[PDB]
Amino acid sequence: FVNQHLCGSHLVEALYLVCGERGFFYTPK
Amino acid sequence: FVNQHLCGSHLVEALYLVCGERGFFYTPK
Amino acid sequence: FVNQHLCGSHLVEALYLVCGERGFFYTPK
Amino acid sequence: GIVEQCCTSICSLYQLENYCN
Amino acid sequence: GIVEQCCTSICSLYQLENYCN
Amino acid sequence: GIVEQCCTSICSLYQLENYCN
Ligand SMILES: *C(=O)CC[C@H](NC(=O)CCCCCCCCCCCCCCC(=O)O)C(=O)O
Ligand SMILES: *C(=O)CC[C@H](NC(=O)CCCCCCCCCCCCCCC(=O)O)C(=O)O
Ligand SMILES: *C(=O)CC[C@H](NC(=O)CCCCCCCCCCCCCCC(=O)O)C(=O)O
Ligand SMILES: [Cl-]
Ligand SMILES: [Zn+2]
Repeated sequence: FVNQHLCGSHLVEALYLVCGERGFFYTPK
Repeated sequence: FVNQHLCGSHLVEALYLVCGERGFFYTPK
Repeated sequence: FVNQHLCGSHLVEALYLVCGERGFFYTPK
Repeated sequence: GIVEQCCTSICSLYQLENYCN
Repeated sequence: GIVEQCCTSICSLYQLENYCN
Repeated sequence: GIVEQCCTSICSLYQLENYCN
């Protein structure tokens, strides 16, 4: 089950863009 | 159903490369 | 079945990072 | 978490913004 | 459309080129 | 191969390193 792993890759790219100079936290529960 | 959403991300990258200086249209029906 | 195709895209990015100046081989069996 | 929220349905930019610092 | 054509089977570079300007 | 090994389960960085030159 690498679907979540690959989804997560896209999520971090999207958060980089969204969050900007605020930056973000990435915490897989 | 984020599978189409993530597929689309890869499609746009591929069209950037394919289309070159022509550019492209991305229209999810 | 584009799941393998899209997985492969991520694998090559990961191998670029892992392998560094050694580089890598990508051979879909 | 973000993986439960956003890998089981598409998260808008507004919903992704909940995970900014 | 491109999502129907190319997310249900792998599109070659030739088939992707149908979506260039 | 790498697709069989690493698209059916998550490959660690150590396991990916088997495919370096
Ligand atoms: C494990 O998978 C999680 C189990 C459980 N469930 C949760 O859903 C997490 C809830 C706490 C996270 C913070 C919630 C933020 C405020 C929720 C109000 C809804 C309004 C906005 C909707 C949205 O999130 O987009 C757990 O206890 O963690
Ligand atoms: C909604 O999902 C689409 C419904 C319906 N079906 C279609 O397939 C779209 C057909 C029109 C798009 C332009 C078709 C281009 C020429 C098709 C000839 C086939 C030769 C090349 C094959 C290829 O596309 O790779 C609709 O009416 O839109
Ligand atoms: C076609 O899909 C493959 C069929 C068949 N099966 C294989 O699994 C490939 C085996 C040969 C590849 C090299 C194997 C490396 C050493 C394996 C020892 C296991 C220790 C480490 C585990 C790991 O790989 O992470 C075939 O004959 O090719
Ligand atoms: Cl993906
Ligand atoms: Zn992907």
